[PDB]
Amino acid sequence: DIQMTQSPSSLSASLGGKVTITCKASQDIKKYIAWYQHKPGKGPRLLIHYTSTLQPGIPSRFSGSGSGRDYSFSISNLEPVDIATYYCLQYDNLLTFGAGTKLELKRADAAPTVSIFPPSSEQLTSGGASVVCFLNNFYPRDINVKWKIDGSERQNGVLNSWTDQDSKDSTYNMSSTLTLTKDEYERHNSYTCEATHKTSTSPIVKSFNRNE
Amino acid sequence: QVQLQQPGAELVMPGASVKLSCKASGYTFTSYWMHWVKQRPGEGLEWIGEIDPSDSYTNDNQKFKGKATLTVDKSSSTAYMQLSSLTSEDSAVYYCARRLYSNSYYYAMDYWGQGTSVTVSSAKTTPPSVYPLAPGSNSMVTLGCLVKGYFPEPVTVTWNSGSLSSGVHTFPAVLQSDLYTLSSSVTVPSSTWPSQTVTCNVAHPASSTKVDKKIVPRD
Repeated sequence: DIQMTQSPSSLSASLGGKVTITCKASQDIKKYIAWYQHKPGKGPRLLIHYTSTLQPGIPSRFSGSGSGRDYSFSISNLEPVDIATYYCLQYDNLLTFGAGTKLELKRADAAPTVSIFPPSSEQLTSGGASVVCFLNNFYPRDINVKWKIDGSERQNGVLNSWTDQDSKDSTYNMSSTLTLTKDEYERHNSYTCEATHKTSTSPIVKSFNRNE
Repeated sequence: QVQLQQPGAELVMPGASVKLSCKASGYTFTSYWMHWVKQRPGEGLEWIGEIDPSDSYTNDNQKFKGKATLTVDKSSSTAYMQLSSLTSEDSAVYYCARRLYSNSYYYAMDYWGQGTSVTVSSAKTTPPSVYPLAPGSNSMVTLGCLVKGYFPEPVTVTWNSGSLSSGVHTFPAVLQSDLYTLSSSVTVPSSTWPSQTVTCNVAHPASSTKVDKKIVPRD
């Protein structure tokens, strides 16, 4: 058995910059390492095998080096099409994939556009009530969303979903939903979602009042 | 012109078994080995095993002993992997991949299939409820709709039957009460809505659901 320790799990790279991924094997694998690119909804693609040998057609900005137990993979002059997840593979004794590295494209900061929505009349006929907050076109992905109900933070009952990084401007979008019972919803008047982000010192706050 | 053809997604109950297929074309089937690889939702790739089609020799990941069984059918240039006694831990995308030419016992893969998604679940096909998201009260106005409580994936959402495409965001579904929920948003000029009709069109093929939900100011 050969274990493979790939680092890091996630990376941000600037356009035209240089990326490095390392991979360490638990035993000597005699340069029998390969690197794969994987994009959502597609089959992986072999880039390099035997440590440094590019497959025909693969761009020269990919490279690999190493020996013994220690290996690395590099992308220079990084282009947008290189944003993907990357995996190393040893094949000296059986096969073992490393855990994977997710790349994202580093861009200029952007503050989110925030929108909040009350439960619909249709959902309130069912005894459940969802309040929804959209946070669109922000960067970085690292954002803190808090729900406040009549001034008090509500942490439980919230589900969040992030889109992938946008292929046209490299920002993110996010949806946050607070699902309550209908009577819980009807007990309070003020509903707020607030986002804390690098792009502002004070939170971006959006509220509504149920009776208004 | 190497082609590895795999079925689209499958849904089975816990305790079942499946036999996945991989139809190869564009090369001499018996001159290249075949690999199988597992990928759980949100996790990495995990090798299962490889088989030599010329003589059905195999070697495998020991974690899959008694779970995965690899075979081939030379006359049809197809490779198979049987997965037995399925649990929710077996829900994953399963890929086949051709091995680089080699006479070694172990070797790296070159061309991959697109993968078969296998979901192991006792949940039942359930149509979504579709809820409009209208704001409280600005030059761009954002609207949306909430597609709540459906199974299985996928759902599609369009706006004004496709006439509105710029500034449309549909979010990945999340699990809530062991059903899926998703939302979609569209941003239009405030001179457009509510002056003009904005409608979200939701389709859930597995339940034959088609709902057109007009967005109007909240009562």
